[PDB]
Amino acid sequence: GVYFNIDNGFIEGVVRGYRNGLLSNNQYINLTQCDTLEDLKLQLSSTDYGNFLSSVSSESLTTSLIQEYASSKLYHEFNYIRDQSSGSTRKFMDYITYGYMIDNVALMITGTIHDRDKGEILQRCHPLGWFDTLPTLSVATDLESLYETVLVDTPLAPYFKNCFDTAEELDDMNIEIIRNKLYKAYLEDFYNFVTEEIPEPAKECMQTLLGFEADRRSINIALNSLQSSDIDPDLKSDLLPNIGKLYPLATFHLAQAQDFEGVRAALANVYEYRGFLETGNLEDHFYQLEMELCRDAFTQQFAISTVWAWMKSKEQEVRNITWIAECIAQNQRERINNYISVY
Amino acid sequence: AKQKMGRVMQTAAFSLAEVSYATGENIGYQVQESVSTARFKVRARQENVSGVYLSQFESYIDPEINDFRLTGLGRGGQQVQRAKEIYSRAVETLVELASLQT
Amino acid sequence: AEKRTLIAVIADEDTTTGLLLAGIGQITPETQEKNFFVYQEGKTTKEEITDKFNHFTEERDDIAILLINQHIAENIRARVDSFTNAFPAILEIPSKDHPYDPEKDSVLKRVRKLF
Repeated sequence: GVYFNIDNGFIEGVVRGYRNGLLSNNQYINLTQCDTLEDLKLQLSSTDYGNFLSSVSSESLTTSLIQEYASSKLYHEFNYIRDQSSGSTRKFMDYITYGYMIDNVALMITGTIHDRDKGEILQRCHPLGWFDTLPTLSVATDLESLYETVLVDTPLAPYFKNCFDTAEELDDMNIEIIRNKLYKAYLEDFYNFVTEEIPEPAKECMQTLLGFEADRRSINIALNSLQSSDIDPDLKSDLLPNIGKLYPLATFHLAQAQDFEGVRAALANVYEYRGFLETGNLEDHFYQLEMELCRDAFTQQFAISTVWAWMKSKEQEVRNITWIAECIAQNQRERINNYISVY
Repeated sequence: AKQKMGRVMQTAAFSLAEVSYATGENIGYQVQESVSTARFKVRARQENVSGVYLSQFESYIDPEINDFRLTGLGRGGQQVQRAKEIYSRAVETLVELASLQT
Repeated sequence: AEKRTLIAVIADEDTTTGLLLAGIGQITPETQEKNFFVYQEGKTTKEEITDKFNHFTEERDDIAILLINQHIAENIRARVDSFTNAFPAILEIPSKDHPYDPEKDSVLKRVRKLF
């Protein structure tokens, strides 16, 4: 591949430069010792992120404020990176944004099934997943009104067309099912879009990483299977994204599995996920493998997949920042090193 | 029990924080108005301590367990269990306070 | 009295409600009112908190515990006023989002005074 410079060479270069300002392992360790909130803020100011720590007063300076500043930096950098690009890179960024927009639309669903004064949701909606019709859905009250505000003038319409008949949700949890249903539809759309419009090596990288994410969603669903009276295994197969690496040998068997014994046994059919179902923790190892995959995709250095790599790598970095800030400011030193810093 | 409501309550709060980190966002908005009666209740107090009918609340878990569980990632159940343990600590502290008043 | 469930309303931090409703919570489906009213984390005046406290601890007949965030060190006088009896609401002051269980807690203040 050589054509990539013609359309996203500048975008790739600036995204790589943004990657180079990640959390230095020594710097992160030094910040970890600086358990004091002010000391941690000073250390983070010493980090490449800049003078964000001095933007807010030390009085309100907390782990929540630190994560808010990190989210603001994420949103602004991602806004610049998508605004400076066009074409295939523009659509890729659009999709990335839709990933969080699914969750933001799910939050917008809250307040429709039960009146909830959507102003707080609008003020609290995740910025990276901003939707153009989000205020339009905010005004809509009835289920059909919100559905029209989402099936029309909102880009997520194909997902709400592949499922969500009348969007009643009288016996289907939004976050547990409806959010997972739209998430699965998004995962399928992403996978086929990568397979049909993204060149290699980014094509193969995107296929592998999307399979990883779909497998993560399937594993979470399987873990949540045993704690629900609803979500029958007939629905669980529907609940799965119907795509990914484990599909179909491990995905179908896990979906048919209902007892806890099926859960772990199913992950053993695949070599990559061996041990996650039998040791450690689901989410922590999920983030570990995701960061490793992001580094692997960033190694290619001349692919569209590098944008997704930096997205997910420094999403893991923001998760690590949350972990460290919480465990340091509020004094839980035992798992301060649970954060991943192999970037 | 007050210094437990410092330490152990911090531990349960960080259980919630780890669950949020797994979910990547504050699940508090979803948890809001999740269920009418979560899996816990306070039974009527009844006891007689040192000749006085001190009313220590013997709270017990609701039979309809996990009425608002099963949402998000796998850490939700662990956070629910940690919250139930902290709530048992809370019932103990409330019973001790009711004794310290009566 | 009868059985009931806890509530947590003190405007310092409502994240305690998020961290506790996973195991223990309270809403009134018959009354269509969430008994575990949020604290808004400082987004509401103390008048609404006082009104909710009066409704829960002086209008509700069903008796159970109640929780309060770091605002318990701010509304100590009202806490002493409503804490005259263990029922209907025996108050409590969890730490919430910051370590906020000093000697300034009203129950701890009474314990120290009688200590």
